[PDB]
Parts: sequence; structure tokens; C-alpha cells
Amino acid sequence: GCFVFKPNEDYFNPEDSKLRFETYQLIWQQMKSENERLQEELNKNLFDNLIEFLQKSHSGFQREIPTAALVLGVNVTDHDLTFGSLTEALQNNVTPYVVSLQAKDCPDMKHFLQKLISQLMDCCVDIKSQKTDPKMLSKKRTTSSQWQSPPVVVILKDMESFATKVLQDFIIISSQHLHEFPLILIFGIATSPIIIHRLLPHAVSSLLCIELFQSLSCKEHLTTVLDKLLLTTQFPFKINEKVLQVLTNIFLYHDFSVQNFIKGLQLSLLEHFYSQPLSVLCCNLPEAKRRINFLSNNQCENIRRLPSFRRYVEKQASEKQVALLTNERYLKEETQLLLENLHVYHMNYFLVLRCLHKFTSSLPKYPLGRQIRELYCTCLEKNIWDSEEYASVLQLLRMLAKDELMTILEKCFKVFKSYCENHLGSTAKRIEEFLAQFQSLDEKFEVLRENVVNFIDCLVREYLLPPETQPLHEVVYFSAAHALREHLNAAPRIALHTALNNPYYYLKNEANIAPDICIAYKLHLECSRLINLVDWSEAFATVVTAAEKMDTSEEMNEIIHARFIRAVSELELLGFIKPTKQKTDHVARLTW
Amino acid sequence: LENVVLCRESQVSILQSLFGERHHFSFPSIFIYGHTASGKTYVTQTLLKTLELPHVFVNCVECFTLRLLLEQILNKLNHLSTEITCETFNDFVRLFKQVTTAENLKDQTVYIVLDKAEYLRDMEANLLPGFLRLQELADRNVTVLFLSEIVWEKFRPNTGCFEPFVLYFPDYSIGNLQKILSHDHPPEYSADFYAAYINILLGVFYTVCRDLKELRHLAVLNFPKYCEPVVKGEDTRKLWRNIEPHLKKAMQTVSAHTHVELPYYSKFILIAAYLASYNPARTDKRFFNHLLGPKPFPLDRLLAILYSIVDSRVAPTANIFSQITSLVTLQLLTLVGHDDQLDGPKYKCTVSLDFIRAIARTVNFDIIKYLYD
Amino acid sequence: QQTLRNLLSKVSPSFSAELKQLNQQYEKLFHKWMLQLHLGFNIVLYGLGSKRDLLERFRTTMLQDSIHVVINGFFPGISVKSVLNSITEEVLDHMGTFRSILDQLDWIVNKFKEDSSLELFLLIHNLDSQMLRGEKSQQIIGQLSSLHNIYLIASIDHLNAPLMWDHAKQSLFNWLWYETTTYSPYTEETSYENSLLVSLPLSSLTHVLRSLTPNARGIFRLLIKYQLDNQDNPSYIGLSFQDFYQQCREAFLVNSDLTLRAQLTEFRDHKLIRTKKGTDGVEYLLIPDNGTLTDFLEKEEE
Amino acid sequence: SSSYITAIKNSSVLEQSFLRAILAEFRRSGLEEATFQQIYSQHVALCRMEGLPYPTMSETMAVCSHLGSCRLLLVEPSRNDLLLRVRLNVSQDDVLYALKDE
Amino acid sequence: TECLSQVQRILRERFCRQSPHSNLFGVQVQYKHLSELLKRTALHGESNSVLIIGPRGSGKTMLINHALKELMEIEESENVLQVHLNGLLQINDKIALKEITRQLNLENVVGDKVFGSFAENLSFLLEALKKGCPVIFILDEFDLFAHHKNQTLLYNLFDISQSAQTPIAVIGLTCRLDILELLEKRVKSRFSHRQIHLMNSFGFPQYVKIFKEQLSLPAEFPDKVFAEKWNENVQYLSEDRSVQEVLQKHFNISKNLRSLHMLLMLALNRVTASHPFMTAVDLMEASQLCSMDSKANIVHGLSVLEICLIIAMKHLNDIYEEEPFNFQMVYNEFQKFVQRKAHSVYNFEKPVVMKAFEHLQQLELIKPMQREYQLMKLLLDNTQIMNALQKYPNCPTDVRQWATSS
Ligand SMILES: Nc1ncnc2c1ncn2[C@@H]1O[C@H](COP(=O)(O)OP(=O)(O)OP(=O)(O)O)[C@@H](O)[C@H]1O
Ligand SMILES: Nc1ncnc2c1ncn2[C@@H]1O[C@H](COP(=O)(O)OP(=O)(O)OP(=O)(O)O)[C@@H](O)[C@H]1O
Repeated sequence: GCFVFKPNEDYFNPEDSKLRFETYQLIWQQMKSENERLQEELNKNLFDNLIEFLQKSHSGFQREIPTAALVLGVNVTDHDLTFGSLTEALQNNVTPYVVSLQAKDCPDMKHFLQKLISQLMDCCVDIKSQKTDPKMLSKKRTTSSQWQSPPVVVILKDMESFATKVLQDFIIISSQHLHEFPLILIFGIATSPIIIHRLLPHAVSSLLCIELFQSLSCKEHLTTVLDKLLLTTQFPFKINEKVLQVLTNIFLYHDFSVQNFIKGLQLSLLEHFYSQPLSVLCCNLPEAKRRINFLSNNQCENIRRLPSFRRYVEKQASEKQVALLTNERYLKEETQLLLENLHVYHMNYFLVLRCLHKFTSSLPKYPLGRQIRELYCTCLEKNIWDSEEYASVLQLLRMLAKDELMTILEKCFKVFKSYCENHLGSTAKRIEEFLAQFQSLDEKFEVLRENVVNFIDCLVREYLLPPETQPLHEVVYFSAAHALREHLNAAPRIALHTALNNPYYYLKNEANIAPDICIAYKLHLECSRLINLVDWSEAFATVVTAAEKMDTSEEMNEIIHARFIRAVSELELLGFIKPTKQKTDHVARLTW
Repeated sequence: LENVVLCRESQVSILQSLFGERHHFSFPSIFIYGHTASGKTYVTQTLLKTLELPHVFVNCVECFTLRLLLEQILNKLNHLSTEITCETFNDFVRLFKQVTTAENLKDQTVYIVLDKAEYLRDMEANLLPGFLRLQELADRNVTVLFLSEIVWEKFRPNTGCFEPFVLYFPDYSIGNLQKILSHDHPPEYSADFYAAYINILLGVFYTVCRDLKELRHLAVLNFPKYCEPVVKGEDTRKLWRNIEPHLKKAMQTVSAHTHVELPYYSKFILIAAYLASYNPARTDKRFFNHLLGPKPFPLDRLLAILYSIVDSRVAPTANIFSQITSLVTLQLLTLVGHDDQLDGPKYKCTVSLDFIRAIARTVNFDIIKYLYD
Repeated sequence: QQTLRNLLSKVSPSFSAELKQLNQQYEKLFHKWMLQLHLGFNIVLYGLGSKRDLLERFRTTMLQDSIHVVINGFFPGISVKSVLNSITEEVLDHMGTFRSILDQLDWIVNKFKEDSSLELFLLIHNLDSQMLRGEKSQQIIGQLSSLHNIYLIASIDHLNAPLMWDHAKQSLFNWLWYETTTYSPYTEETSYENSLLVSLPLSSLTHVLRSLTPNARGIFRLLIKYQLDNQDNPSYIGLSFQDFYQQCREAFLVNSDLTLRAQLTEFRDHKLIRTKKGTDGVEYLLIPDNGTLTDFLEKEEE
Repeated sequence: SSSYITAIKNSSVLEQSFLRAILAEFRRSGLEEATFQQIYSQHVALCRMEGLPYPTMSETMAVCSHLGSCRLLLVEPSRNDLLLRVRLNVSQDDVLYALKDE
Repeated sequence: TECLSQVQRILRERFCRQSPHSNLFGVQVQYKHLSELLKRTALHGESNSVLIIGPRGSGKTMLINHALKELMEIEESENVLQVHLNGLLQINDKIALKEITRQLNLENVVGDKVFGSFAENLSFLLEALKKGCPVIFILDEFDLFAHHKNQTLLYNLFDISQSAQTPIAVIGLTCRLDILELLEKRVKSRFSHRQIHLMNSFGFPQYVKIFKEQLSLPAEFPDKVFAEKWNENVQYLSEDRSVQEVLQKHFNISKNLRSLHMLLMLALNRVTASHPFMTAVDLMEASQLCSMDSKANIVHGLSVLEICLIIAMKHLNDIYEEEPFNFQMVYNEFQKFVQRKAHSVYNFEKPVVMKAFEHLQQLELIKPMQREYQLMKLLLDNTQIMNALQKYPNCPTDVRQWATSS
């Protein structure tokens, strides 16, 4: 019944579409490419150990077969990217004989060998420039007689979803003749190396050589990609703390994956670029200065009439208010410096935020934040010096004044001495201001008083709440929490509960008028233990008899029974009552 | 390749006698069972290598399909050309007559050696009784030489077949295990001293494994570790009493850490799944033998005890259900109604208690009196 | 069924204006879907009422230019073999391979990597059903829909509808989830499934399969094998009781005559074996088609 | 004529005692199903009673496949090996007449 | 000498290749029943289709080839075109059609069109033969042949045997008894009934004679003095009562006349090196090498950790009886025995004890019916374990006390 019709681009929909969409495409494509580069940099310490191990285990071949079981994380969402990077690295510094198996394209042995020799045939026929088992050995014998016989490796992606039978037969077949064909498999264990004992019995498990590797535990992966991706000054689009709070919570509670987080950031950027007509100038500062100067005047009335700017109108004098209200030529001039102040607030914000992160991560028990992520959270939910947590840091930091604090003042100063001229121009020259405080670190009271002036100037000067401190902040900030959360992580089991228990949409139905089906479910669960059929039909008949008389009985019984059975097919259909077979009839209360 | 026998001479001699010379007939089919340690391909390969009876050797582990099993037999046999293709069994019996008409092997009793025949047991019902009667099926002086891990009594087709001649290859003796576990090739010591080492190690170790391969591996590991304090410190009794403290731990040790970081709701999910697997004789009501294993239990009971465990800000979102699906792919939970439906089947717990104890303790929870007591 | 459905829609659904208005809220939501789907996302939308008419109005207003394989999933004909077959011929304008499902899967994957801007997107009513789901079944839809050039739109209906997706299965199609409510009764499902008050689809044979012993399941394996092996012989008038008794006794499924007779009369209750008296007076046995009998014990052994 | 009584009449001694063990366990249980170890114990008792040597179950299972090949009884697979449920293909009075006639 | 190699060559073929030795015993009346039937179906155009049933290892193929050879001796080569089929090779219809094409030398005419109705196919084979004529169909291993999807090459042969009247003998060779009851009712009702043979064995004091006539050097003369010496040695061994004892022991296990071939074949393998006339004790050990206890060789070779494990499983029958157990109860019983013991040699720790299980599964003494702590089944006897534990040579005293406690 899958009937097909044959038929026989820049459509976005004020906020005019073309440069808006190009702004979108540029920003998202930039973020995605730098996301992949910052992925591949972090695993270099991991797999450049692996190239050493595989080179050592190949080169001593003149009874054994080497396995390197990776312990990758629980996130199966991003396991493709690590294997692509590892395939690239092993293809470069070691052999151009690298294949990978997926454990869904091989239920049994014929599929295993056929897809393995097909991948090997294309992998060898590209870079030199069939169900049979020993012809693969003949392929190895023909294709590589030289280059000290580079070892073929296979990459099982999921160790777990493999059946044990086909895997056991493959390991015994490969271990039978590795005289020619030296094979070094690397299965990716999703959990932990305990389960390689579980899935492989001991004869096959005894046949091989296990050397496990760790992987990047995901919290200090997402601190890097959150810290480089949004906490920088570089990317023109920031995020609200509550929307970020939603995103990092559904990371840390449910998903434990990073690709989902980038999907959430992509959705947030997309919805922001749909949302408001001032979002077009989310750029760097001269690219902002380009067409602030020429723009439609109703969007400039929108730049007047957005509420943070009307707060700025509220705080200011009349003689420039009378020209800056309506006239575009001055409105450009003040909003240009407002956008410069936005960039200014970002630039002096984030570097001293990292400075405070280094100065707070050094502490025993770290009562403010565990890591660099939550420091963004604690300085935006409550006001930070209003809150008891920075009061606890300030109470902590007095009698911590020893050489650990001075030594880590020197060390934190060294890491933002690397960030001294990596910010390269500060918005108050705070680098050499604070460095002019921080240059007396080499030469026990001085740590205390220098601490006092440093955190007071630091936190009271810039480290503040970004909406109320800054007008025109809507252009960089996207905030809609439970609009987004239901798009990203929905709950139909709550939705049917809501629209079945209270189907009140806008005339009187809140606690009998306009269901048929919520009548059936509500009357089903007015007798809330279990049910049989005919008495339930009589009870529904009674309540819509009440509906009839609050506006012959046999025709009414017929139409009531017909709309009853139309209701009860749906009440079976939607995950409630499962049919109770072989009895006279009943229905079973399957959901409480 | 070197030593044919290493003192298993009588079975070797009766097999060698049973082959006979080339120009007369022999048995149709010979089945040799025994343990996996017992030399069952060492003895027959070093026996066949001596006389050079022109034979084909296969493994049934390698040939997972029937066609490859016939193809490599015919292809290896004709060398003693192209791939002489055989889709079916009757093609093999057909082409076998043309293959076994060469003057190397016209009168010679050809041996089709079949190794690890228990994997041939579930290949087909056709191929094993078709292979046992090959001496008169094709009538070309053949003898199909079986050897197996398994007993013949399970191996029969339950119709009857040509019952093969059955040998039992014997296990290795204790003093024979002194002799044949490398009394030849000690490199640098006396053979008395390496024999004294392995004589000490073996009588300790003759209760866990009599497999010669892994014992050769363990002896070649723990002998240079034994050998270093003689050549460095310098008297067999003292270093006997030194080598057995290393030997107990080397026995015991031939699994990095059990702890796995998880997302927090998944931790609470399999906490709830354990707690509703291991004491669940309607003891939902009280708080809010063990040895037989996990009892299966449906999903809504798990959701109820999940709500009782967690702080009550949980909602049944899509991610909590997708997470509870995704836990089963990692085989920490198992669906035991295999197809009972998409609606919530019994999900029984399949992780060990110490792992559960560590996952419970890494989020503030002591549960052992809460779990079964 | 039919005389029951004559009384359907006689007089008075008890609201109309807010129903038209609540459906009329969602017509503004369509250009967002078109843009969102152009970027590589996938829209599931769930609901309490019938939303496939909204999908039909949607593809009327915005899919006059593109290909769309409107895959219904409510009626019991469709499994994913029909999806791949119809997308092979009626989209790619030539037939494909025939050896296996994964062969045509990989082949129909392979056709789109080289042919840029072919711009095909199906949409599925009732992605969750008794027939459409399955780990063999759903992953073919996923692996198909993971590409840049294919944009599915679904509708799920069940309470346990997001239980058939692990994360790796979830990451094949970038889901985002819409909320809809229409309150319209699902007339196509309720039409073409069944009615209890009155051939047989897979649900009741699944229900009798899951409420009986596995030996009775092996018994109807034998009986359906003997039926399907002689389907185009017009002289095949069914096995007798004694032939079925000896061919069930040889496979150790049952011990006695009376046990097999009680099993036969309880399976004669469900109307899936009909007795036919020949000219001997001996009652032979034949069940009520052929193509719906290969599906079960195709899928009962994968 | 019926083949089965002539097959029992020309069966060997251990086969006849195996059938006697089968009917003895069928007299004890009353049923048509029996596992192999039960009739093996009955067969051990009868070979004890007749002055026969010990019925080793390699021989007893070889004789099981002997009688199962000839369809005097109906046999489970030999993989099950002790857990073979056997049913008797012939009626019991037939084999009682077949071992009773001499 | 000449004698030992010649006696080995001439006796080895009729022993273990089951070569056509001319003596046949116990089968004369069934053969004489077959012969005139074969002569009148062969010499005349009429077609009758006899059927033979016997047990495995006795009779059939020897009889039908002997009658075949004696009929082929009579000319007018008579142009009877025999065709040998087996039940094992030709499993399906398309294989069987091309096999009959192979046997009947048909491929001079190409015939390269698949016809729909296979009666027309078979009739075309018989038709192109008949224009080119008797055939004899030897349909070996009929019970596997009774498992076609559509029973074509059963039934169409019967239809042509009644209808084409080309000279035909459909001689079925079966092994199971119910060839009629297994046969489907249109064919079994159609033409299965031509007169059915039955085949069985005979008495033991003639079976000693068939031992003597089997073993004796034939009327073929390698060297007549050695023939006289050796068959007199055969009769001297035949009259000795220990040979009669082991032969009666072989009768009650085996009425087969194939087991005699193997039993004597091992004896003949031992003789030619020295004492070319052999002992009754040599026949006794030749019977002994034909093993009796297949599982005592398995259990007797096992190490003692598996021994106390398998008696722990035996003990798991003797409390809490008749469940398919798992690993944990086995572990508990083993720990309770080792805590009953004082010494700490045998308190081997938990991952070692898993290795004895997964080695013990490959011997299939334990059976699977979750992955490592489930539902394992034991298939064994007490008494062979009780005999094996006293036959364990380095059996320690603590597992002996476990055996006596039990
Ligand atoms: N008598 C012996 N002398 C020397 N080495 C031996 C002896 N018996 C076995 N081996 C060792 O065992 C290896 C052969 O193993 P074996 O012949 O036991 O395999 P197998 O019995 O076929 O194995 P399986 O039964 O598992 O198929 C040889 O490589 C050799 O190292
Ligand atoms: N009466 C007899 N005379 C001579 N030899 C006999 C006799 N009975 C049995 N044999 C021997 O027993 C064996 C019978 O083999 P044959 O193939 O003829 O029957 P079978 O083995 O029962 O048939 P199948 O191969 O179908 O089981 C042969 O060794 C044959 O020599």
C-alpha cells in the first residue's frame, strides 16, 4: 500500500533569507570542522601508543596472535569518529591493509568472510597502484611479497553484539595459519575487558595475546569541546546558561555522549537563526560594522524596541533620546559601540573566568565547581557574590595563603602568561594590569592583599550577569528552555496522560463534553482494578446516556455500542489494554 | 616433526600395521577418539609423514560450507589445474573416479584425513554417512581417516551407518609426562637439572592440566625465572622451595578493573533492575535461595522500583526509555521473552553483585541488607 | 463489520470548531519542517488523533515537486521488502538485484552516493505497528534513511513506541520530536485491521502462538509445511488424521491419539484448520492462501 | 505378514532383554515414554538375572540404534545419549507374544 | 615369504572391503525367490518391481549383486541396461534426472530443454532409450529416497513400470522397516505392492560354521600347503571353547555378520609378523581392542579436579534431586566438601574451577539446554564413575573419602 507518486532550495521563509542562511551555513560549517579537528587532536596520545604496540608485535615474527582491546566509552554515538581517526593513523604510519567489521553485516561465517575479502580486495587494489578461505591467504601471498610483509589488521567495532560462534570459528581459522597472513585484530570493547572472558570460551581465549588500552573518559572530553567551542571569544554565537544547563544535564544524566551535544548546539543555533530578526549580525566586529550602517528601518525600530535596549532607554537622558529614538543615523552609532562592548565583555569575561577556574581548581575539596563547565553555571544562575558558594570560596581562600597558593598563583599565572599575549589586546589592558599585580609573585601578607585586590577588581569589574549588564545581548544569546527540551527529548507517555486525564482545551472540560475516547479511558480508570467487557460497555452507556439526556433506547444502544467499539479499538491500540485471549472477554490493566 | 613417537608405541604400531602395504585394500573408515591433549594429530601426521602414504589433510573447522570441503579435497588430491568445481556430493563422487586414476595413486590406498569431525557433525545429515561408505561408493582404494574430540556414540546418525573401526588414543602417563615434556632440548643446563625442575613443577602441577602445549608454555616461562637464581646466586631443594612460592601465584594468575563510568540514570536503572531481580517474591510492599540465579520480571515493576529509588524529579522521557533499550545491547540486561512483544517483556538482570555494589557505592547507596536479607 | 460501520458517522461529533482550529494551528508549522528537513534532520511527530491527513495536506501543499513513497504501515501487507522493491522500481526507474535484502540494501545505498541531487524522500504513516518494526526491519529503514539524500517523516502511536531504538539505532536518523494532537479517530487502522464482534493476519496467529505450548507450534510447522509444499496441486485435498498422526509421532511432538485430537479441536476453534469429508467418510484437513503462510515461519526462523 | 514379530523372533539376546527392560519400565510407569537411563537400569537388572556380563552402555546404545534403525521402537537422537525418550513402535501384546511363544 | 603377503592380500579384500566371496549362507530361499522373477522380468518385456527389507550390515547389496552377476552371465550381454542409484547422493529430483542421464549415455542427443511435467521427462529418457531395451533400477537406500519434496522419482517409476511396459525392475533397497507406512498414500496405494522380502539372521552353532567358512583360505590357491595349514589352524581355533566363548559373547551383542569382519580383521592384522598361526588369546585381545567402555577411557584420563567436580555433580543428584544445575550449586558443594577437609591443597580458587567446566563441556559429559551460570545438564551413570575412581592410578585419599561419603 506503499503507493509512490513520481513528480512527473534557499527557502527560509524582515530577517531576509539569503545572507541569514549564508551566515548559518558559515557558522555551523566552521563549528563542525573545528569540532572534528579538536576531536582528532585529543586521541593522539592514545593511538600513538597503539602504533608502537602494533609495530612491536608485528616486527617480532620470525602459537600466538595479538589483540589490542580498546576500552571505549558507553557512548556508541561517537564510536565511528574514533575508528575513522584510528583507521587514518594506522593507515599512515603502519600498513595500507586495514579493514573494519561492523557485527551487523555478518550474522554467520559466509557473510563474515565474503565482506572481509571484499573490503580487503578494494583496500589492496587501491594502494597497490569470492567466498573462499585460503584464497585470502593467496591474496596476501600474491599482493605483498615485499616491504617486510605488512600485517593485515581487522577492526571489530562492537565486540558485544557479535555472536560467539562465528567469532570463535574465525579466531581458530586465523590462528591455524598465520605463517603467512599475520593478522592483528583490534575489537572495540564497549564496556570493559571482563566481557572478553565472557563472550569467548577459554580455549579460544587462551589462543591469543591481550594488551588493553584505555580511552578518553568522556567528561574531560566534553570539557575540552565545551571550553573550546563556546567559551572562546572566537565563535560569534554564545548561549544562555539555562539552555546550556538543559544540554549538559541531558548529557550527564542520560546520554553520556558528545555527538548528541553537538546536535543540541546545532539545533539551538538553527532555532536562534529562525527566531529573531536581529540575529543577522552575529559576526565578528568589522563584519558587524558592515551592514549595521545599512539596514531596514523597522528592524532598527526592533533594535530600539527590544526590552534590554528599552532598559537602556530607561536609564538615559532625553536630549539624545529624542534623536536616538527614531533616527537611524545616530542609532547606528550607539549600537555599534554597544556591539563593541558586547565583544569587550566577552573578551574580558572569559579569560579571567579561566583564571578563576585555575585559581579555584587548585583548592582542596573545590566547593565552587568541580570543573570548568560548572563555573559557567554558578556565575549565572544566582548572582555569584550574592550566592553562598562564592562566599564559601572567599571564606576558604583566606587561610589557604601558604606556598601552595603562591606556587599555584605562579603556576596559574604561567598558564595565562601563555594567555597573556594570546588574548593579545585586553579590553582594559587587564593582562598587564593583573600581570602588574602578578609580577611580584617571586618576591605571606602580599599574597593576601594582592589576592584581595585581584578578586575584587576581577569579579566586581566584569564578572557579572550578561543580560542586565549588557543591552543588545539578544543577538548573541539564545534562550528558550522548555521549547527546546521537548524538541530534543520528548515524553509522549506524559502527553497521553495529560490529554487523556485532562483534555481541557478552552471550554469547560476541566474538572464530560467533547471526548469520545477520554470518556472511555477515564471511565475505564474510574474502575481502576481490572475490567470485563459488557459491564464496561454498560458503564460507558450510562455516562453517555447522561450526555444524551443533558442535551428510542434501543437505537441509542446501537449508536452507543458503535461509538464504544470505535473508542475501544483505539484504547487497545495506543499501548493500553492488551486483549485477554481464550476467556469470555475481559481487558487487562497494563498501564497504571 | 622430529620425534614420531615419544613413547606411545603400541597404538602407533597397530595403526601402522593396519594401513598395510599399498597394493592391497584396507579398512573403509577408522575413527580415533581421545582427549584434545593426546597427540591425535601429532601421532598421525608423524606416522603418515614417514611412509608417505599419499594423503590429503583437512580441518573441518576451516570448511564451514560443504562446497569448500569438497573443493579443497579434490584440489589437494590431484596435485599428488583449475579449481575442479563440485557443487554437490554426487559431483565429488563423480570426479573422484577421474582423480584417483593416476599412477602415483592407482593402487595406493589414499587417505582422506578428517580432523575435528565434530564440526562436520552439524554440517549436513548427508555428508557423514556418505563419507563412511566411501570404500565401496567409489571403489578406488580409499580409507577415510577420522579423528575427533567427541565420542562415536553421539556421532552416529541414528539410522545406523557403516560402523568404523574405533581406536582410543590413550592419555599420557605421569613418568611419560616427565619424559616427553622436553627432556630433549634443554639448552644450557644438564638434562638432569631441567628434568629436576620440571619433575618438581610437574608433580605439583599434575592436577589442573595435562595439556602438553600449555605446560610447555608454562615450563618455558617459569624455567628461566627458576634458572636465574642458580646462575646468579651460585642445591635443588632450596630453589625448589623458592620456586613453588612463585608457582602458586603463577598458577593462580593464569581483567583490569570492573568499574565502568555510566550516565547517572543508567546507574539507577540497573540498580533497580538488580533490586527487582534478586529478591522479587512480591516484596515491593515491604521496603516501599540466591544461588539459583536471576528471576525475570516485567518492565513496569522496574519502573516502579526505579521511582522508589530515585529522587522524584524523573519523567518518562524518550531518553530514559531509549537508555533502557540501549542497556541491553551492552548486555548488562537481557530480554528473556525473546519475541513476546515490543511492549515491556521480562528483563532479567545479568551482571555480578560486586559490580553492582561498586555502581551503587559510587552514588551514595549501601544496599546489601536492602538486596536480599 | 460492514453493518457495524454503516452506523459510523451518523450524527454529531460533539465539537467541530475547536477541532478545525486545533488542526489549523499546525498549518503554520510546515515551512519550518521543510527547512528542518533540508538540513538533514528527521521528524517524528506523535499524537493522540489522526495526523496522516495532515501529512497528506502537507505533501499536497509542498511535495508537488519531489518524489515521495507514501508508506502506509497500518494495513497488514507491508513489510520492508515491499519498501525496497517499490523504491527500486518506482523511484530508480529500473529493477535491482534479487538475492537478499542486504544486497538490495547495499545496492540502493550505492546508487545515491554517486547521483547527486536526486532528492527523494519518503514519509511513513505509522512507523510503529505490529508489522513494521523489527531489528532486521527497522535497521533497514535506518540505514536507508541515514543518507544525505533521504528524509523520512514518521508518526508513532504507541505508549511504548520509543523502546525500539538504542542509541546507535537512534543515531542513524537525526530525530527531533514534534508534538501534535488532532483527536481524529484513526479510521484507516480501525478499518483495515479487524473487528472482534463479527483470511487472518499475523496478529491472531501471533496471539495463539504466544499462548500455547512450543510443541503445538512445532505441530503447526509440520502442517503448514505440508500445505505450502503442495500449494499448486489441485488434487491435494489435505492430509488425513492418521498420516498427520504418524508424521507428528515421528518427530516426537506428541505421544497419544487423544492429545493430538484435543490439540486439533482447540486449533479448530480459532478457524485455522477446516475439516473436509471425502468420499471415504474420512475427514481430511486443509486450512484457509499461500503467500501469507510463508511470512510466519520465514520469520519464526528469521 | 507382519515384519515386526519375525524381527523380534530373530533378534539377539541383548536386544530381547532390552525389549524386556522396555516393557518392564512400561509396566512400572504405565506410560509410553521412557528415558534411556531407566531402561538401562532395568537392563542391568535383567542381565544380572540372566547370568549375562555387564551391559556397558556403549553396547547398549549400539543396540539401541540397532533396534531404532529397524523401527521396532521410536528413538530420540543419540546426541541426547542418556536422555533419549523412546517410544515403542509395536503394541505391547505383540512383543509379549513374540517373546512368549518359546 | 610368499605366503604371508599373499594370505593378507587374499583375505583382506573379502574381509574388510566386503569383496564378493562366493559362499552365502542363510539366504538361499530368498535368492531363489528373486532369481526366476529377475529372469522373467529380464527375458521378457514385462516389468515387476520387487522390494527388499533387512537390517543394516546384512544381506542386501551382496545378494543383489550376486544375482545380478549370475544373471549377466546368461546372454540373450542381453542388452539389459542396469542403472545404479543410491539414496545418499541423489537427494533431489534435478540431480536424479541428470544422474539417469549419466547412466544411460544419453548426452549424444543433447536434450537441453527442461520440461515441466517430469513424467514426460522420464518418458523421454525411456523413449529415446527404447528407440535406441530392458533396464533394471537398483534403488539403494530407499528411506532417504522417501524424503523428496514432491515424490517424483518414486511415483513416476511405478507409473512407467505399469504403463510404458518397457522392461523394468524397480528393486528398492531399504533399511527401516515401514517402507509402506512411510510411503505416501497415492504411491503406496498406486504400485508399491510387489512381493516384499524380509531378511533376518539364524542360529549360533551354524554361525560358528560361518565364522569358519569366512576365515578359511579359499579354493583359490596361494600355495596349497599353506592353505591346508592355515584353514586347519582356523578349524583348530574354531573347535577351542574360548573362541566359542568370545564368539557367543559376540553373538549376543551382534547378529550382524559385519561385526565378525571387524573382529576377525584385527586378528588378521596381528598375525603376519610372527606366529602366522595364531592363538585363541590373539582372538581374545582382538576382541578386546574392539572396546566395550567408551566413556571409561574418557573419564579415566581426566585430571582429579574434574573428578571431584564430576562427583560433585553426582552428589548434586544425591540431594535436591533432578534439576539441570548451574555453576553455583556445584561451587557450593565443592566448597562444602573442601571445608569438610582439613588440608589446604585442594582449595583452588574460583577462576580455576571455571576452566575445568569449559574443558568438561567439550567432552559433552555436561550439556547445555545467560552464558555462564545456567541450566547445565548431566548425561552419565553413577556406576561407571564408581568404577573409574578406583581405576584412577594416582587417585588421592581425599577424593577417595569424597567417593565413599558421596
Ligand atoms: N607425543 C608427543 N610428543 C611431542 N609432542 C607432542 C606429543 N603429543 C602432542 N604433542 C604436541 O601436541 C601438538 C599436536 O597436538 P595434538 O596432536 O594433541 O592435537 P589434536 O589432538 O588434533 O588436538 P584436538 O584433539 O584438539 O584437535 C604438537 O604440536 C605437539 O606440540
Ligand atoms: N548371507 C550372507 N552371505 C554372505 N555374506 C553376508 C551374508 N549376510 C551378510 N553378509 C555380509 O554382510 C555385509 C552386508 O553388506 P550389504 O551392503 O550387502 O548389506 P547391508 O550392509 O545391510 O546393506 P546396507 O549397505 O544398505 O546396510 C557384507 O559384508 C556381506 O558380505
